Amino acid sequence: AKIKARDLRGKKKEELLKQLDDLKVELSQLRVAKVTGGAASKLSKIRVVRKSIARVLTVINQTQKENLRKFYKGKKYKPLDLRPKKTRAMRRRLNKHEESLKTKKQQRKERLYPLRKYAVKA
Amino acid sequence: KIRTSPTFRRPKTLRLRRQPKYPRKSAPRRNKLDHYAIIKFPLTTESAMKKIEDNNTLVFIVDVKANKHQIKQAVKKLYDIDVAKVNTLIRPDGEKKAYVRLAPDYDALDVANKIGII
Amino acid sequence: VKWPRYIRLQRQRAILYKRLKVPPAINQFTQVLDRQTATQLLKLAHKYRPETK
Amino acid sequence: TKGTSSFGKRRNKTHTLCRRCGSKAYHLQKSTCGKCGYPAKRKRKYNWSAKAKRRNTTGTGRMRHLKIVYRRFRHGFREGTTPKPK
Amino acid sequence: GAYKYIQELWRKKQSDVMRFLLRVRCWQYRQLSALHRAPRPTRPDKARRLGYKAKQGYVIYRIRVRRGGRKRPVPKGATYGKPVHHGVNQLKFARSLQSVAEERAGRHCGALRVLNSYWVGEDSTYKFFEVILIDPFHKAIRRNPDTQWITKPVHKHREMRGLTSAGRKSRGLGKGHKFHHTIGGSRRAAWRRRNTLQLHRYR
Amino acid sequence: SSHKTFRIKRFLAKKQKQNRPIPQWIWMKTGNKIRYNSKRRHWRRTKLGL
Amino acid sequence: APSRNGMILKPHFHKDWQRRVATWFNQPARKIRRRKARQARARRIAPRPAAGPIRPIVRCPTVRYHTKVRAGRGFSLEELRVAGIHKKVARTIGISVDPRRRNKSTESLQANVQRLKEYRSKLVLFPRKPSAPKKGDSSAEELKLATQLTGPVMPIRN
RNA sequence: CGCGACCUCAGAUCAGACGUGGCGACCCGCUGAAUUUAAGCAUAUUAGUCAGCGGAGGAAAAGAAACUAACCAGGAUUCCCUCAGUAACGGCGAGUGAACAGGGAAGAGCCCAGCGCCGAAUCCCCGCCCCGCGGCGGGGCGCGGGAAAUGUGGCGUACGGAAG
Ligand SMILES: [Mg+2]
Ligand SMILES: [Mg+2]
Ligand SMILES: [Mg+2]
Ligand SMILES: [Mg+2]
Ligand SMILES: [Mg+2]
Ligand SMILES: [Mg+2]
Ligand SMILES: [Mg+2]
Ligand SMILES: [Mg+2]
Ligand SMILES: [Mg+2]
Ligand SMILES: [Mg+2]
Ligand SMILES: [Mg+2]
Ligand SMILES: [Mg+2]
Ligand SMILES: [Mg+2]
Ligand SMILES: [Mg+2]
Ligand SMILES: [Mg+2]
Ligand SMILES: [Mg+2]
Ligand SMILES: [Mg+2]
Ligand SMILES: [Mg+2]
Ligand SMILES: [Mg+2]
Ligand SMILES: [Mg+2]
Ligand SMILES: [Mg+2]
Ligand SMILES: [Mg+2]
Ligand SMILES: [Mg+2]
Ligand SMILES: [Mg+2]
Ligand SMILES: [Mg+2]
Ligand SMILES: [Zn+2]
Repeated sequence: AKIKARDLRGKKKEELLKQLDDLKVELSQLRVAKVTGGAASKLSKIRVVRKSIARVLTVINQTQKENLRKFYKGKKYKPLDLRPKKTRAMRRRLNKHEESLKTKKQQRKERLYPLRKYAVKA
Repeated sequence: KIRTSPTFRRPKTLRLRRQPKYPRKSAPRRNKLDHYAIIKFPLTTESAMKKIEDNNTLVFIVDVKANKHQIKQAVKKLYDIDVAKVNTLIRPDGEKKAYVRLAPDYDALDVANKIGII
Repeated sequence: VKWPRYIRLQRQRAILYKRLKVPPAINQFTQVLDRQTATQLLKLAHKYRPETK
Repeated sequence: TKGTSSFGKRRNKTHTLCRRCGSKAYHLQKSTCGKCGYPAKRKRKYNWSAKAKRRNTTGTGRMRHLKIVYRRFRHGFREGTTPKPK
Repeated sequence: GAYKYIQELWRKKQSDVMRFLLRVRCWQYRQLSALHRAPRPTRPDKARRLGYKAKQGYVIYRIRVRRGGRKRPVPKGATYGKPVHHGVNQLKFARSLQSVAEERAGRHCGALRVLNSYWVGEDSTYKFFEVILIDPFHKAIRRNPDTQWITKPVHKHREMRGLTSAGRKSRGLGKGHKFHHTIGGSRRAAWRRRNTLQLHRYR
Repeated sequence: SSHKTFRIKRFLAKKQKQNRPIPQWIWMKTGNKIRYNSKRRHWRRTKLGL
Repeated sequence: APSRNGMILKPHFHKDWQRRVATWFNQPARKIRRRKARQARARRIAPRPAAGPIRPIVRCPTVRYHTKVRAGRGFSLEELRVAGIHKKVARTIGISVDPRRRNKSTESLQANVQRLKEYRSKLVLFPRKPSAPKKGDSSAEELKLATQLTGPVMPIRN
């Protein structure tokens, strides 16, 4: 019936591939019914099974790539799919540590001579 | 030592194998051209039905990245029937029509009544 | 043999240092300390080497 | 025979489709495109034709990546979060 | 320290010690190719006072610009125009050969950024410049605060906007009454403030 | 030219599929301003480029 | 083709000037931009003077103008070392410094010295952490009545 | 002959990174005409403009005097009013044409090399453990590998500075 993507996430891998194989079989039979000339019910139904294929493949690819990134969570060189894909200059930007670290000259200047909190009487 | 030939050649050095510290892309690409997406549907034209009736072939259309080998592997996995030969052409619409001549112990009229085209 | 260009230039640079009139300020470095005094100085100098990390 | 009877011999073509601009301007003998200059790394573009600039700039095609980068900029390139579920 | 001694040595150039040195260096550099990596500076004091701190990430190239003026790249004679603009032979180019040197070295290395550049030798037909490059994605550069300024995107390709010493000396700027025709950002910014009408709202 | 190449034959396949007329269920729509396929192409009149 | 009588004139329009004409239609938008920025700056430095630091008594250079006294760039080092304010502490508590100024006179130096000592008698400097004052901080009563002053701090009139 | 240090110089589908190309209204570098004006035209004018080429950023460039002045002296850059259609250039013809000073917008200053003195006191990279990890960073451990004395880091820069 109405397959949906909250009923697919705890589902294990091989029965998801079995569900995918059955939906592929059903799409192929409906295409043969289309070219033979079948019912308007079946010609309706091929959109339902294409989107069924679609959300099963969505659930498979999501649960694959989530496991990939919590496999590569703690590691230092993680693949390029799993790295942050923001814009090119924003990846080539200096990071939050190297823009923060100051030399000993200006940090002793910031120690000795800080900005004060003054107010001038009229 | 001694040199015999008067040409200096490049000394053949050592080249290590790729030992990559992390894979480039994480998941391998899923096979988008597989046994269901390789054949789309069979034809039901009068020429196609006369050919499956007489010459014991089937007339499919496939997508154009197929091989004759991929088409016969696909039909052998999808309908469990052995395939003698495959003749492909590209129609003027642009799909790749394929002609799947079966092994002579199978009969394509029975296969067509099995898979719906009649 | 037809040597590579870097081997040709690094030999004939030494040939040019033999050909040209080297000024004495550069000539003074090839008038060098001989071996039976140099090994004396180095076995003395090996005692006062700076520390390994 | 400067005109009508010399227009009959026109049967072997000079240009064909390029692979970067898609227009039929890829010369065969020079093997360089006329509108984009195919073996050159840089797009053939001149300022003496603002109309030939306006025919294909950033606003023309699909902008498959760049309309997406606009709608990602309007929230500031969030990643890794999903909205909290129901 | 030694660098005062060797900078006085490099200031004495007609002394025959230095004449022998830069003649043999100029021979070697003429033999070697047009654009090759020098492994360490020939002139370490001038490298250090231009910015080369000898750590990991600074490289030095030794490039050969071909010496001369600039004849006008026009077919055979024939500058089609008025007789002020006929002459092609005795024209001179606006940027120094040091700037052309650092320009084509920073072009050949797109990943690296030109810090400064200095002189090593000359003959009649070439001049030789050693140009200092910084690898801006190396972390000995990036974690050093007083030189992580080179790792910003505004300092992309300094040699071609003309922001180094050699490019800076050809834009005609600096304080003074000698440089009235560049006040504003540059020469063209001077021209552009001067040749616009400021049509106000109330006139 | 019965010695076509693949790119040329594919290009002709696309234009042959585009040359079919309008489907007649459209001009009963609501926001419709279409009366016939204006972009059609007869093989004597327009020679397609190429 | 000049007519009978009238000034012969040289209008500088022989260039192509219509591609470059700066028109001032964003004059009031630019003024409201600047004053909204000025209000934001003046409320983000909250008790400090909105006009910035204090700037010294300075006589104008040339023969046309030397009888008028205007506000200068910064206090020079010599009147700073006479007033006892440290070089690097002056601009951190609000006294503008340029080292490039000389002092060829004496009475202008002493006018700037008296002006600095007047400023140090007038300012109210808050303790850095409010829970623990130090010896160089003002009293908590005048801390309560500290506020900004608008316009240039101690306006300079001849 | 061999073995070993270094110096130059190659080779890698070596480990990790990086540049390429696009848009180009505003910005920066170079190149750069001629119609036009001079009632002709050649210098000039158009014009350091159109075209061309390279390169960026959210602004760019500039910038903390080898300055302006000649006064009772001002004091980084940039932008506006004004200086001024003035001084000045120009077949002194047509035409071109700044700057200082003053009033405003804004306001912020700094850092190396050298001179030196500190037992290279400095930096990069691998491995293991703990923490955080969609800006790969903090701490410890390494008889772990390199860089660097052909000079890294600390103090220190013309407003002087260091040591006692
Ligand atoms: Mg320092
Ligand atoms: Mg031809
Ligand atoms: Mg281009
Ligand atoms: Mg002329
Ligand atoms: Mg700058
Ligand atoms: Mg000069
Ligand atoms: Mg015809
Ligand atoms: Mg009249
Ligand atoms: Mg590799
Ligand atoms: Mg680019
Ligand atoms: Mg004329
Ligand atoms: Mg006329
Ligand atoms: Mg004429
Ligand atoms: Mg001109
Ligand atoms: Mg002019
Ligand atoms: Mg242009
Ligand atoms: Mg950008
Ligand atoms: Mg800037
Ligand atoms: Mg200075
Ligand atoms: Mg000024
Ligand atoms: Mg007037
Ligand atoms: Mg005359
Ligand atoms: Mg002024
Ligand atoms: Mg104000
Ligand atoms: Mg030092
Ligand atoms: Zn093309």
